Amino acid sequence: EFQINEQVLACWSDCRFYPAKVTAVNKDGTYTVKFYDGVVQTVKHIHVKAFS
Amino acid sequence: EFQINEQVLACWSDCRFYPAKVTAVNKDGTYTVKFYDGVVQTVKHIHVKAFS
Repeated sequence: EFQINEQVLACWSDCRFYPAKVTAVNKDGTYTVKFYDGVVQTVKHIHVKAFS
Repeated sequence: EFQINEQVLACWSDCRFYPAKVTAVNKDGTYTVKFYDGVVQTVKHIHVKAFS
């Protein structure tokens, strides 16, 4: 699992991945993440990738 | 623009496209669409593709 303040690739509405910061790790297996533009999204662990 | 009851490809949380039925065309340039499994989503016109 990725941890708070870590960056990941998260999927946006255009079906592309962009870097997002993990702002919360939830016990249900989701993350809250925030894109560079400040847009927040809740996503399942399986739907984010490592950002390197 | 796609019309009601037409099928399109719409993006889901796994960053893949799947066929969805248009159930409403909104004046703000979005569609309500429904995937085969009955999951409903509102999406911008620019974020769906033709399904053929």
